Amino acid sequence: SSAADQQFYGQLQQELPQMVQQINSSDMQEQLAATVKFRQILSREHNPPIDIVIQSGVVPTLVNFMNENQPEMLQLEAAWALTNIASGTSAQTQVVVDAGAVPLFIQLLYTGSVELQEQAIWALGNVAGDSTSYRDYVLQCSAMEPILSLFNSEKVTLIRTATWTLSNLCRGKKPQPDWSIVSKALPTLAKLIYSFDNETLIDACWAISYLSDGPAEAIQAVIDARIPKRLVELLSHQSTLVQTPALRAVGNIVTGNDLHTQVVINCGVLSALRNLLSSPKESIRKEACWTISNITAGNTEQIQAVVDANLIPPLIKLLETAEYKIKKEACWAISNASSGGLQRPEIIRYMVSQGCIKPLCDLLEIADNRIIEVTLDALENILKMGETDKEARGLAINENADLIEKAGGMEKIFNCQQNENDRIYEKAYKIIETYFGEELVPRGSEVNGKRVSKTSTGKRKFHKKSKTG
Amino acid sequence: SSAADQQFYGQLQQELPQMVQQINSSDMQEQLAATVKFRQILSREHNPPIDIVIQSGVVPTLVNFMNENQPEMLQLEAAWALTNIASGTSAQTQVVVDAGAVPLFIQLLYTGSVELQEQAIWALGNVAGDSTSYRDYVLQCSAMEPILSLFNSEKVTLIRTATWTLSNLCRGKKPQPDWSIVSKALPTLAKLIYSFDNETLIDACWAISYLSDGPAEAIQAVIDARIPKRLVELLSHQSTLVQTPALRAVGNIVTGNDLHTQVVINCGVLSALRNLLSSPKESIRKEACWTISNITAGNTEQIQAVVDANLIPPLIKLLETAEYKIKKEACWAISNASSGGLQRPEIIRYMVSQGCIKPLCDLLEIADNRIIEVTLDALENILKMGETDKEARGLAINENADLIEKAGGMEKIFNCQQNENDRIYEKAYKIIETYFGEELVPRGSEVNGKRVSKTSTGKRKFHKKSKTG
Amino acid sequence: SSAADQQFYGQLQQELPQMVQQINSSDMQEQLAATVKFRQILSREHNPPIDIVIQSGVVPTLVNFMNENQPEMLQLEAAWALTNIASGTSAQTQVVVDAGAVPLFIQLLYTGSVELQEQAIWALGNVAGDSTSYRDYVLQCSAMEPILSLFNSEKVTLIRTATWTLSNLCRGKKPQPDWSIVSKALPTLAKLIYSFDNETLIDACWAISYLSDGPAEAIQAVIDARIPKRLVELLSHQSTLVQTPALRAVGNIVTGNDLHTQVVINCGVLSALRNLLSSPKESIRKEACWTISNITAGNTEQIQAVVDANLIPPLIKLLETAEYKIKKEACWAISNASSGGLQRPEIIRYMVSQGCIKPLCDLLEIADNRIIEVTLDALENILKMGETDKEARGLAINENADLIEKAGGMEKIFNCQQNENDRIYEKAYKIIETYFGEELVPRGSEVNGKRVSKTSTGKRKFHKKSKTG
Repeated sequence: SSAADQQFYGQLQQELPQMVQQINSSDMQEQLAATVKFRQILSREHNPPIDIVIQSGVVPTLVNFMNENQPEMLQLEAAWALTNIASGTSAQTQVVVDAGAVPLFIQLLYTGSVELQEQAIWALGNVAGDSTSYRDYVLQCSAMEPILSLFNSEKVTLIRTATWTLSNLCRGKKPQPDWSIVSKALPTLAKLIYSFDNETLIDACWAISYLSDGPAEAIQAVIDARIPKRLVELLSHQSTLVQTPALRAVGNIVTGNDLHTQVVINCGVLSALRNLLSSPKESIRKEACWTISNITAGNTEQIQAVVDANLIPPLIKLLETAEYKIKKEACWAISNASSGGLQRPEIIRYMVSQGCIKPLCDLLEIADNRIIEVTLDALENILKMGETDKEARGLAINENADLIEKAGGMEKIFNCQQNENDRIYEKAYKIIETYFGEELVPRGSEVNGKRVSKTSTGKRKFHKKSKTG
Repeated sequence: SSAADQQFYGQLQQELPQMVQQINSSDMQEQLAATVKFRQILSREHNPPIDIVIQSGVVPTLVNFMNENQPEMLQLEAAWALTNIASGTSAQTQVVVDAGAVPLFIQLLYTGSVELQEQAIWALGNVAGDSTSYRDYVLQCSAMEPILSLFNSEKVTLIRTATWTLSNLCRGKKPQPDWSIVSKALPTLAKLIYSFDNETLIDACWAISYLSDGPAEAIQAVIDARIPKRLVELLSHQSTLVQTPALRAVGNIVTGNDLHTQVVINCGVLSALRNLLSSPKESIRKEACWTISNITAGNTEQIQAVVDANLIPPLIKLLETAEYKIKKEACWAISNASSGGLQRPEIIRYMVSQGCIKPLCDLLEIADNRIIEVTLDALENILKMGETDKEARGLAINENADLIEKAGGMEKIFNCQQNENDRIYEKAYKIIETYFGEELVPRGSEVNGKRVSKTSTGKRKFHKKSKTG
Repeated sequence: SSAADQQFYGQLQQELPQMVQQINSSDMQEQLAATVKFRQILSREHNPPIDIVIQSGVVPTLVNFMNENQPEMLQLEAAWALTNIASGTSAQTQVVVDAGAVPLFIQLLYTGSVELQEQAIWALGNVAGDSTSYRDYVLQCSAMEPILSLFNSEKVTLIRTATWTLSNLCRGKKPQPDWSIVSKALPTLAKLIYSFDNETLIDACWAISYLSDGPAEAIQAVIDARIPKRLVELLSHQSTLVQTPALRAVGNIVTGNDLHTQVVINCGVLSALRNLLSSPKESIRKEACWTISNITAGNTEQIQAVVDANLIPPLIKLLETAEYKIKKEACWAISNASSGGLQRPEIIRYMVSQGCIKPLCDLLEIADNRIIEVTLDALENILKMGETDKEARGLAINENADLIEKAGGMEKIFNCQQNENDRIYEKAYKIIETYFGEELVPRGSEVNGKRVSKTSTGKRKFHKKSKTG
């Protein structure tokens, strides 16, 4: 702590008693000069003395200064002080809500000027931002409709500020906001993602990411408001601060059913995801793969469209060479594709074509047990495709079984039989028993109690030689 | 891919249509010149264009060129082309078997000359090598007896080639080859391990390694053919390419009962194993320890013979300082010896003499849970030997318990009580409870809910001092 | 082995037969000169030839030389030889006890001079030190009362030697010594911790550490003998060789109930523990934290006294930056304090004040599963305190929940849900479900089989901004 900070706190403690007496004067100017000093110390860019101001007893006074009858200069200074107390911890925000401030903020939305409207909508964002409890209380005193009508303003800083506040009102999942109040905001936010103000864009996107993070009826309401096509367009915005909330909202939509998913596909989301796989920022690449995995969990057509978009090769590259955070998402995408791909085998053949098999087995050795199971399940589907393809063509061999051995991947599957987790073990066993059965036959007589080993590892190499000369 | 490869494939696509027309001519020379070009492109040392030749439709023609009535020059060129298609993938090998080639190969064994015999036996090795399915089909068309009678040849390249083919016919475990057909080969292979041709030796050994990798009746049939004594002699062959299949076959024999095991012991296998423990190649050392562990799982006499051969000290060295792959085999050998060694304690006393106790405990901390259990089981037997020795002599202490503490090994046992696996935990507990019970008594009062610790680690050092002066 | 060692063993084997004949002579001088040589070779500072002397058959002779009728010079030389044989292994000690030596040692305590008393009490320490079996046998031949009466000596080397022997008689836990015999020693040891001889101090402390390592009745007997106040004083002895057995004995006392614990608190042990937290030797710091954890497992007053002693900050430092051995003890101390601290929340508030929350979560990722559970349990109590504090004050938020998220600690708790151990998993789950429930709500629709992720990790940062200008 700087010398200025220490000497500031020395000053304030010595000069707070007069400030408290000055804000209590009958002279309206005294009230105002005192309220300005309280606002200035609370506007301190670093370490506002919020708690010192609270225990001085003046928060009820400042809330009264927001009254109907009070001069606008005073309502604004007091609301700005109260805004900053409310930006602090939850306990500091409670002194403001318990003194009655929230209904007076809401009043200022009607009667204040553009500057008063800005301040009161900002304070309400700090209150709503604090907790689900305060967010709902703000909604419970009917803030929504006066907030919406502020968007027929054209002051940019006012719309910028109410957009941020709007996002705190939609934000939260346990519990969620009341849907019949926050849904009213969707026609406004649908227009706000066409703003040219970047900060307005950002908060509009976040607010839509929160509203779409809900059940089917929430996702449908977002599709009905014709929001998805512009969200997909913003996936190509040049700033990641827009990319991120937009990607998140699109990801939420594809947690829906196949109708929800097909909407974002028809507006071109697969092309956007492709180019987000090369984002310089790792959480974008991670979020993109997660999104894609929600799509490859859909229809064979929607799998086919993922393939048509040339998303298979980039997904393999990441699964091979990306940080574990992303590898685990790339594996979910390929494993979901493997699953639904059973009904159109050619999807699995193209995937095996592109070399998915070795990166799948490579990750069995470094993955947590959830990803091991998704990974085993992908290889199992690949083996399943191989076996029905084998019977169809009369083959003597499962060609995918052969590809999984030739990539080193079978001992890795075999070795996941040594897993504490019974699910893993039972799954790994059934893959070996079904497509690599020779690996479970002991090396000699099996009735003398001698060693049981997988027909010992130093097996002969190659079994077919061509005649070169 | 080289410029030559690309320009080759450009050439072939442009000049394949005439080759196809030339092989279909009525003029026998045309047939032959065309068949020679198909053979030459398929004899390409790298990347034979097998699939291009298959989809050209000529495999039925080449199979017909192997007919009874056809000139030998043509049967040979066609069989050599078909040999090389059959050396490819399983799907490429199917085009050859589904066109009828295998019974005509077998025919060529009777009617062909020495060069035709060579080619057809080679093609049959590629077919048999492909899969159990094709191996059995080859056996199912009665190839075995015409193949055997080729060994009254004395062309070295013919015997070399049929020996390799023979090994593919015996090879495979799920399912195994028909035993009443492949057993017919054992009198021949018994003579073939006395060949001076190294490549014939190698394949003879591999074939015997496959036939002996079977139930008791297979192992007995190998002993009856007087094969074991020469297999043990080849353990000292100067090349590891002979050492390896021979060691594997001997290892298979000692998965039998005590009678099977005693045969290889009487022919001097313990001396051979000793000198294979110092093999410069790590898979030999690993296979040797595994072999020995099958022996130390036998009689007290067979344990006694392992000790008599001075195999204990080298097994301890490896268990101490070898790669985990080998350490785990050395531990199985010592742990099996510990188990049967109970009936003649002096075996366990000599083993403890040589310092087996510390390397056993050292590995408890780095082993998978299968090796931990074998390792705990060895130490348990060592403690069991100590306790019956203790009662016999009137001792106040289990001297082996004392040796296991003095080597740091008891806290390692104690700490395996923190094992996810109940078997481990339950086993480790019973060792501590039975031979280190003080380790389970809490440090003070046990009824006040205070801390429970193993009479805290900073115990006093030494408890008996000698009077020096 | 030196040239001297080899040439010594060459000499002894050649010259042992006459020594054996010389010790059997009728001439008393011959007996004595022979007994002196046997004593000198057995007093060898390194590698006494104990076993060679045993198998020579002379141990019965040397035991007879301790008889009533024998000259004192001879009893002393023979007892000193027998002392050194008894300092060896348990099997070597048995030859001495089975020849009758122990009752003659005890006799020499009555009839010998000060030098004979020294020797026989030393030999008895070697016998008692060997095993519980021999320790009890020594007690069973009524050694205790003649040993105690040696402490009215004032020869320092005699008291030094009998103090060490006394500690071997009390030492041992499975089984323990007979309590109605070793308790007789407590009035003597209470005086012996006021000795100025450091070596007497050390063994007195160890002996008391063994006697106090017993049930409640043992701990009470130590408190009744007014031993605790001097043990706490010796915690500030300048040598760690006194610190260690004294700390151990004090630790044993606080495994008692609250009355036992309050005794060491009233004699100032908290100040001593504080300064032992900075001991340069790591086992002292470890033992000190363990001790403290037995105290923080007591009353709210005894927790309050730990806090009053300013032991909280040093315990956090270690939990943060000490070796895992000590971190695990510091965590037990803070977690016990957290538990009983529920009945006086201000203890938990001061602890959270000092920054215990981040070091607690930091260790969830590197701890074995016992320490993870103690650690989770501490955080759970901290969250429990937060929640009853929350309801009391009307807060919208659990401030401790907020502190645990802001320290990175919630994903660590969340991630311990991926634990093989059901206890861990079930505990970690209930913390998340109860105080971080939003973390278990999936990111979108939950009925379409899409991905289930914790409302994806790339959540927005901050949610309340202050108006700076």
